[PDB]
Amino acid sequence: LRPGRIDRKIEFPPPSVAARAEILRIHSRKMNLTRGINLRKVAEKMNGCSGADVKGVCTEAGMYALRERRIHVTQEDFELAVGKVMNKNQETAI
Amino acid sequence: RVPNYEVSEKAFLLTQSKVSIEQRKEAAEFVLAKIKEEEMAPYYKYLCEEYDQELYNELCKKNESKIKELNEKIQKLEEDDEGELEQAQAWINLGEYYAQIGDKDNAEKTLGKSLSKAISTGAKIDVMLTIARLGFFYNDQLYVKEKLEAVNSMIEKGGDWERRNRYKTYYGIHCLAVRNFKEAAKLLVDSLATFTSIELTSYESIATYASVTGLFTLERTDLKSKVIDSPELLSLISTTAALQSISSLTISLYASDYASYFPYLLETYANVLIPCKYLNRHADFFVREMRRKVYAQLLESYKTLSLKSMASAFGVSVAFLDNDLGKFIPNKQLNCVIDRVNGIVETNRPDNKNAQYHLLVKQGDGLLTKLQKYGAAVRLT
Amino acid sequence: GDELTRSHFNALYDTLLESNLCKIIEPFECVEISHISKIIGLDTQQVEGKLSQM
Amino acid sequence: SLDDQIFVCEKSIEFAKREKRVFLKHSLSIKLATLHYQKKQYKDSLALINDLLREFKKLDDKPSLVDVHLLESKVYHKLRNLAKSKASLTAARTAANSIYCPTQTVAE
Amino acid sequence: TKKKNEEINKKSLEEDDEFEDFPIDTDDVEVDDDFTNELKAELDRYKRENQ
Repeated sequence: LRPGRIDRKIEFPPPSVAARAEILRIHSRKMNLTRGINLRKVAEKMNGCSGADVKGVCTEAGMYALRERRIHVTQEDFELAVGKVMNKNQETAI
Repeated sequence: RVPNYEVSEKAFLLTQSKVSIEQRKEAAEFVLAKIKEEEMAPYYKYLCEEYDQELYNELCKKNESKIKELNEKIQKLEEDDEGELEQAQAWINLGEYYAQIGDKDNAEKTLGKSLSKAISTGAKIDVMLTIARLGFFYNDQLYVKEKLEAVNSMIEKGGDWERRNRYKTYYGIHCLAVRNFKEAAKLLVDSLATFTSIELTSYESIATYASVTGLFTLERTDLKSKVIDSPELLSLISTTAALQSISSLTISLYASDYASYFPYLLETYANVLIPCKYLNRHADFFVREMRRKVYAQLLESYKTLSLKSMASAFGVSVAFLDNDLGKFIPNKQLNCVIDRVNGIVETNRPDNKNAQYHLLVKQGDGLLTKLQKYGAAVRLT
Repeated sequence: GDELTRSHFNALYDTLLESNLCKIIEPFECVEISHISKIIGLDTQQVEGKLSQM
Repeated sequence: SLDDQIFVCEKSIEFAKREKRVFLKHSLSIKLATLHYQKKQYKDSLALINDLLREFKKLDDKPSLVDVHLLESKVYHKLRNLAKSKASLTAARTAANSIYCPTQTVAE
Repeated sequence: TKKKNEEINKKSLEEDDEFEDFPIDTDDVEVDDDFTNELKAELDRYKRENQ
């Protein structure tokens, strides 16, 4: 922590809401397409602090759809996925 | 795209004289308006024999209107700057019209140009499928087959999950179309679970097909789980007539009603197997199996039966039953004989040691011939 | 009047039938179906048909 | 009986969506699905819920719309698909996470 | 190119091919039992009623 001894220091900001949307997009393609495009709806709702939070939505969305055996990823699936994740984060960070 | 199948299915009932004259002419009323409306003369020429020149002036007008519209539209959108995408969409649009009049020849051309141009990867997969749809319209089995390979070539490169759902249903129809039902029953019931429809034949069709194919292929225990206790089929109830007839035949077999079983076979043949174009081919093939099945179960349960007990349960006479039984016995799926003299039906049903011996030795003969075949050539060389 | 009652009572029939049956076929081989029908208490014909399912 | 119930429901619903505003309206559609159910018209009842459902998810936060979700389960119970009686029981539960519901809503 | 002497000479003794002479001159076995069944059912039913 003498300066120019570690010659570069790099901070990564906490993600932007646009930055978030790009992460959300690509993992959804791996699953099945979000019907009625609700990829935006998540980003409008909250900005994550990390890419892990984003991943958590994905896994969960695909989990309600799994149970059902209906590959479709519906608005109903996304809405559950988000709130469930959102609670969890708050109960650690209070 | 959508109407092309609607027409032909109606037209089929008009074609056949097997159908009742009342039903025939119901179909005649319905189809006639749409011939004129969707301008269906190239396809209609075949069927008309097979069962106005205004239709044509209309064709040619339409041909030219629709033909010209679309032509100069592209001439417009070559100019207007976006060389990959807007020509592509305009070329698709020519093909939309071709597909409308049921001329597949001209469809292929315009959608060819569409493909050349490099556009959205999803879009291409949609086009390939549309060409495979035209194989169902003509109901040429050979047309559907070749095309569905091109679709399967691009699906997994595309890694589209969405149009991957469509693949199932289309490939259902190829295996349905063909005799071999072993691949068909699996495919068509999976598509009741996941339906994605973008310009696609009704959901009703899928129900009708699952039920038949369920019956033919599956054993007793798996029939209950997958067909009888299907939630979709039950939730949709029996609404349509075609669906209704097959449902009654299914319940009775499982509830082991024997009296109404044989009347439902007659019913199913009148109202399910013959209206369908794809399972018209397999009407004979389906029934022969199902009559063997009621018996095959019954003989499992009984060392001996009388002729009168066997016959009477079903509601057919002793003379009729005896005759039907000698037809089925040399295929060796019933493994029983009829003692004329004692009047009993004795059941051989061998699952002895000697039985299992036969099955492995027939596999070994197949391997024996091949060894000789490869060896003898290669030694001479 | 009770649909739910009627369904489980269809099942009961079969389960308690089995419990009876497992006892019956142990000390017998080639027992007359007339004799079996007395033990269970069911009709002769009715016995026949149920076993065909079992 | 049959006659009186259906006609009464018709006249009342019509009066109450062209005079009275959208609030009252979506309520009488719940009643109507319930009242169809008792006649054994279940196709009718399921389509009533479909008419509502999307526009009233937006609005779901009410105990009266928790009941829409309870009712859906029952529709699917009697048509004998227990995949989707199961699913809508779940739906009800999410909107009924607060356990502070009417005693009658809890009992159901 | 090695078998070719032999295959052509062999063929000559059959003479021609038969296969193209043929058009110039001129439920694999079973029959669909639904038709039969139809008739029979009617016939049963009568006797059954009057029994």
